[PDB]
Amino acid sequence: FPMKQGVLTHGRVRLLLSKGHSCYRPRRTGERKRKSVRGCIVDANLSVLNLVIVKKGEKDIPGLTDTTVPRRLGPKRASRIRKLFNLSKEDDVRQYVVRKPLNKEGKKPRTKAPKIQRLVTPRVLQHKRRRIALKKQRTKKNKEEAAEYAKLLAKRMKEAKEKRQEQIAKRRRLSSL
Amino acid sequence: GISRDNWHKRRKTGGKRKPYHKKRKYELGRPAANTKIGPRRIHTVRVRGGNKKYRALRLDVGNFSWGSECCTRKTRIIDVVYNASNNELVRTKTLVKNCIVLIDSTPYRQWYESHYALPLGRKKGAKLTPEEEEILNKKRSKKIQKKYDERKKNAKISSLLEEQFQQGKLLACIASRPGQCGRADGYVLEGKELEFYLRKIKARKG
Amino acid sequence: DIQTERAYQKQPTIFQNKKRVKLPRYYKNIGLGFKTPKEAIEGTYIDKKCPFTGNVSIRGRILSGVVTKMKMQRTIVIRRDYLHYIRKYNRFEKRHKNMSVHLSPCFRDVQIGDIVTVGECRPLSKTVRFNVLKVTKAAGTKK
Amino acid sequence: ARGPKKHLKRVAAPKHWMLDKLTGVFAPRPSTGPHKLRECLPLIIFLRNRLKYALTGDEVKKICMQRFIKIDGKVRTDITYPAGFMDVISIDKTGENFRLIYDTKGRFAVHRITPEEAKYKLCKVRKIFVGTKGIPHLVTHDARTIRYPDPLIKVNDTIQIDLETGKITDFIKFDTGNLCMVTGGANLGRIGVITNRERHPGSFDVVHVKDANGNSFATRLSNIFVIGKGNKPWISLPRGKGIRLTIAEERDKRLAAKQSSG
RNA sequence: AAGCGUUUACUUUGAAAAAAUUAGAGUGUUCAAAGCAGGCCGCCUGGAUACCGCAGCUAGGAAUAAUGGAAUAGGACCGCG
RNA sequence: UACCUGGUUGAUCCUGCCAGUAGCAUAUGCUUGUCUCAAAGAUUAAGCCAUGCAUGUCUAAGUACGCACGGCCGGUACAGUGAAACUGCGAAUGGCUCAUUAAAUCAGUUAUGGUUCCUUUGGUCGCUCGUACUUGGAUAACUGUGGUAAUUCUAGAGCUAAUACAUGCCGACGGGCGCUGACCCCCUUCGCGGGGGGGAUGCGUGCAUUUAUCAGUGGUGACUCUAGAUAACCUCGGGCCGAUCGCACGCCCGGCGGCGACGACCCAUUCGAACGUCUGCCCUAUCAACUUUCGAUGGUAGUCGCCGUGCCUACCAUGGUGACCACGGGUGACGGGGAAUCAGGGUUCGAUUCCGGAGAGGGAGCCUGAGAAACGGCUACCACAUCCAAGGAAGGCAGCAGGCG
RNA sequence: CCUCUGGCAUGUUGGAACAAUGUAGGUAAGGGAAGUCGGCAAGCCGGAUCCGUAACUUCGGGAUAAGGAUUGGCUCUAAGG
Ligand SMILES: [Mg+2]
Ligand SMILES: [Mg+2]
Ligand SMILES: [Mg+2]
Ligand SMILES: [Mg+2]
Ligand SMILES: [Mg+2]
Ligand SMILES: [Mg+2]
Ligand SMILES: [Mg+2]
Ligand SMILES: [Mg+2]
Ligand SMILES: [Mg+2]
Ligand SMILES: [Mg+2]
Ligand SMILES: [Mg+2]
Ligand SMILES: [Mg+2]
Ligand SMILES: [Mg+2]
Ligand SMILES: [Mg+2]
Ligand SMILES: [Mg+2]
Ligand SMILES: [Mg+2]
Ligand SMILES: [Mg+2]
Ligand SMILES: [Mg+2]
Ligand SMILES: [Mg+2]
Ligand SMILES: [Mg+2]
Ligand SMILES: [Mg+2]
Ligand SMILES: [Mg+2]
Ligand SMILES: [Mg+2]
Ligand SMILES: [Mg+2]
Ligand SMILES: [Mg+2]
Repeated sequence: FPMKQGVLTHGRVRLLLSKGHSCYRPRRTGERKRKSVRGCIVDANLSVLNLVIVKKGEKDIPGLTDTTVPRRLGPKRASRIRKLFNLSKEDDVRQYVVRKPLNKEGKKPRTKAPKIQRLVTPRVLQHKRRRIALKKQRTKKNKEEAAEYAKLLAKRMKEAKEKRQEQIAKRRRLSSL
Repeated sequence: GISRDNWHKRRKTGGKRKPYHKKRKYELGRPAANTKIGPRRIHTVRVRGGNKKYRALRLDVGNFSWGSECCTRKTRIIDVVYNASNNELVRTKTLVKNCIVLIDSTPYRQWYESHYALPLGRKKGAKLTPEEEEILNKKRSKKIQKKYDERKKNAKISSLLEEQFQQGKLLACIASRPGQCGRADGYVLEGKELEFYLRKIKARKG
Repeated sequence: DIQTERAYQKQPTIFQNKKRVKLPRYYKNIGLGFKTPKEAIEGTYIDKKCPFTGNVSIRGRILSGVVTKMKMQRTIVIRRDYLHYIRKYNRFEKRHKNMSVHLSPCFRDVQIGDIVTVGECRPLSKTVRFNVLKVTKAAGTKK
Repeated sequence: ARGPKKHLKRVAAPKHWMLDKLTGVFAPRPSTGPHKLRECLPLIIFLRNRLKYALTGDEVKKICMQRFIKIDGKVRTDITYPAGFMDVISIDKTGENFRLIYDTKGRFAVHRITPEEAKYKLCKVRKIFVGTKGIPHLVTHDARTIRYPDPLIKVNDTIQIDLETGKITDFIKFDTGNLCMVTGGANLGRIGVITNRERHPGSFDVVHVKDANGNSFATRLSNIFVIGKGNKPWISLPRGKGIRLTIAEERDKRLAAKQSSG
């Protein structure tokens, strides 16, 4: 059973674990589960124990510190490639994306590159221009339809006031009667 | 869990209805907010339909309206003085709908002296040397002095309200539901309602 | 008179503390040709559950029952009667239903044994769903 | 049922779809849309069982997602779309335009129209709303909530809608003498002039309608759809022209037709 | 034309009333139980109608059976102050 | 098809039952050549279940650096299929069963003016007046060390994206509208005064939310409706005002552009749901009084809930139902559309293919989600039961097959 | 049971030890009448408030039946003139 950070025994204990807890992968959404984890205090009753060296000593151990493992993937976000290769705001990123070499038996050697996500490209600029054109034509058609309704209401209200005008004229005729 | 059921209780005749289904989810109850006075702490609750509710737990300020002269201000709440529901809601200081609180009269005094330029509160003998009330009350032009003179005939206040202003704190009644909406909105008690609740607080003191 | 409860008993809509220098009463018509009574306008009571001066809508069914008991406060019990037809025998049964209806204090003098029109509203209590809409006196009983 | 239901049995389907008893356990459940569950006719029912352009639901899917059919001036790609009353289902390759009206019986009819008629259709207003800046809103029977309408158009009228702009052109006020379609109930599919309006406060109001051949009949307001000023409609009427001649007259008119054809 | 008109019960009509079932219309599944199809040298068509108790809604009828009015005139009607 | 016959007597006429007669199911016996349809572990045991299956899902349009395949035209990213994995949606439908439940479920009828509603469809999405040529940092798949008798168990180390999760602006946009108003000017008076215009500066100024005040565009039979004005608020467990995606690719003189996808406040609409209104059900009195401060019936004021309401709490009132059968008990009781028998009457059945309900061994509690008190989801307790190294882990056929009883 | 007024010097002796056996109080783990003629003796329960109370019966009782819960201090609130 795995040890778990922040449980503060030396033995084993059972917990409800959720999404975002350690030592548990939920299958369906919102699922919780009883799992039995181990205390975070170390004692002699451990099968395997994980150690992470943070400070380099004097000696070059042939197990760990001699062989550098190269990091497998290169940065994909344009912002992180700007941070990695210290780009300015103006200069391009596309020549400074790391591409990876590819070689095995039989087939041709290749070089492969990631899709650079979130860069300023003309399709993004076209989308941004398109919805702001949608906004200005929404205000346009609102102005149009409101003015058209104002004209139609002015028509109907002058009709109603002239009809009630001849009705008030009939009232004055009956009062003169 | 805690439920709101008509099926769990007796008929009109007094007979016992036997349940045919479980406690459904939609017949739901929840623990009370029991909103106190303190530095504000509002929890959100997920609601039927994916909505949300804002339970106050501690709540220091609230937006109270002074209805006769139409000014509402965010105002700090100091005490709960009366509750028609229960006296323990007065004792353990609890904000519910239609509970009666005390709130400090300082924003209403600021608005009143800004609007009419007359002293309200002000036990006479004290005078503010930092001159802010002086530039509030003075310095009007000749064109606008008759405007303020036209206002100050409609600037007389009730004597009970003027006592509460000299006290520095006035009675309000809460009208929002602070366990439901989140706010402590209400209105200043005036007139017949005011002297009714003053008679109730005087009868409580004795 | 009024103000016999713990809280202040007031009609919610009308604001009574506008500054001066009597109290305006809120009322309405409930419709369906039911003429709102005179005591609902010259009245000094307030009522949350009055059909004329309160926040209830009369909607749906319009029934009529017979007042039997007026012991509950602001509400009474009417007794409806009807003939139920069994189909084997070609006869009727006298059955009855006792429902509790809300009696506003605008209808002042009501005795037992007079036919009362009620109207369906929102559920006002556990067993009350009807307001009293108009009252007619009994057979004679004008003394 | 712990939520919304998604199926429909073949037996419990509304009968005017005229689905056979034997070939299926399920009927096609109409998707939610601008018409009610029992008032609409699904587009799979319109193609497969009646026009027979398709044979099964897979061919219905192929027709509907080659982007061919264009209902109410717009292409819908779902099989079970609800096509209801007065809807214009247009097919572009055959050049064939269909308007959805009930015939003399309760069922819907294949009703071929011209493109000049298919450019518009007609809608009963259900409610007038006032929106967030004093903006008059008109709501139709197919939920077309066009706003700023003509302030003479009120609650129970009908309007003519140009589909390309999606906007009103003219209207018919609900008044006596106007023709009306009965869109529901036992009188489903009749055509006649409104001869009387009976008001009822609280309950639903009824209307006496006198048809083309004298036979008057009453129907409540919610089932009534006015179709034109006076004695003439604004749409083209189907075969039969909304009479419901009796079963004896149906009998002898088919008997005389078969006797005359031979 | 709109509104009001002792109240019911009863009777009549109209609405509203899921299909499948039952009765039942059409229709040579080779007949039938069935099914909603089919028929003509592309066209012509059907997939009806009835019943749906009780209760509630509507509009006519007033015979039968209840129910009321004016009797310490707090009665109608016409007006008056 | 509105039907009778034998039987008490030595014989008769009767009341009268027993028995014959005819269907419709359930089992069973004996028999069974053709063909069309067709019920089927409901009755006792809603008793127990080995094994297998029964819910997953990718488009041109969210994420693709697994050479897992593949094109050469590269050097100004990304051809295109694409396993996996993250994300979104479904998994609350369907299927099965009848144990519960007797004004309950359910049927007809109404109401929501007393509420919620994913999706669909239609509206709205420069309305506010105060780095945007695109912001941040995680994480899975991948790689590499492992642990455990064992599971759809997972730890530690490295990398790396978003339509996952956060942050957050320019534009429109120059002013209108209110308040504030220094000051300016005109008329008139002995003059104060009176009467009238113009206006520096500052504050606020959208929709939703919450509260209070005023007036009475569009409605309804009827609002405390809808809309308008004012005054403040706008929840840090934060309501909107797009930091997205794909096809064709153009036009001004770098800027304007077409057609769609996806996403969201609010409003209608749809599928509903849930509480209500009125009327309706089998037997039993060897069940005649029941309910009631341990809510029973109301009133008031609140809490909770989506809303109405004793739903719950506090304070008061002493009510509420019953011979018109309440209350209690039984049911070999799910209700109903219907089925069988039938002259007219009725009588019995309805576990069962359609509608509604309830339930997944028994009860209870709950996460997520629009919708679950969900069980082919979790959390316990009881009963039953599988594997084990004895420390632990996993279960729910009243789904389809099938097995036991 | 403790104290005030009033009374007294522990009841016909004092001192030093603290052994057995006593007389008179107590306490006991685990069991709980196996002891004994026999639960002898000791022990349990115990007041009050709020509930709840059976067989039987002379209808009066049984009945404080049996069986439960609560109880202190303090700070308040309500009601009873
Ligand atoms: Mg009979
Ligand atoms: Mg289901
Ligand atoms: Mg039917
Ligand atoms: Mg004999
Ligand atoms: Mg013999
Ligand atoms: Mg026999
Ligand atoms: Mg043969
Ligand atoms: Mg079984
Ligand atoms: Mg049973
Ligand atoms: Mg049963
Ligand atoms: Mg059944
Ligand atoms: Mg059974
Ligand atoms: Mg369930
Ligand atoms: Mg089982
Ligand atoms: Mg299930
Ligand atoms: Mg469950
Ligand atoms: Mg299962
Ligand atoms: Mg002594
Ligand atoms: Mg002595
Ligand atoms: Mg002595
Ligand atoms: Mg002992
Ligand atoms: Mg002991
Ligand atoms: Mg012995
Ligand atoms: Mg003894
Ligand atoms: Mg005894």
